[PDB]
Amino acid sequence: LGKLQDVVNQNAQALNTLVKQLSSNFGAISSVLNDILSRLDPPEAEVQI
Amino acid sequence: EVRQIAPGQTGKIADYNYKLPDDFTGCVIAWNSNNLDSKVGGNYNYLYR
Repeated sequence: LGKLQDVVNQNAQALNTLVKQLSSNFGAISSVLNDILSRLDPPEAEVQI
Repeated sequence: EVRQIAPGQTGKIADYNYKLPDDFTGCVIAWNSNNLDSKVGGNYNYLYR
């Protein structure tokens, strides 16, 4: 069943990396937008967001 | 107390005593007020902080 287990695998692991992206903070201070807006005052947080 | 008066730039004046929007704006200009040497002016003469 590789030829289909693979299909579901590609699907899943795709979704997986999709969510996992939100770990990536892209040189912010945080990976939760809530955290970083609560980190700064409005202005610089704007371009940061 | 005029250095901090700028779009998005903070300062209690800008916090509570004087408005400052951080979007489109014309600009902040200033020059000294040598014309003011009355140290008391027989009055209170200003409201700030």
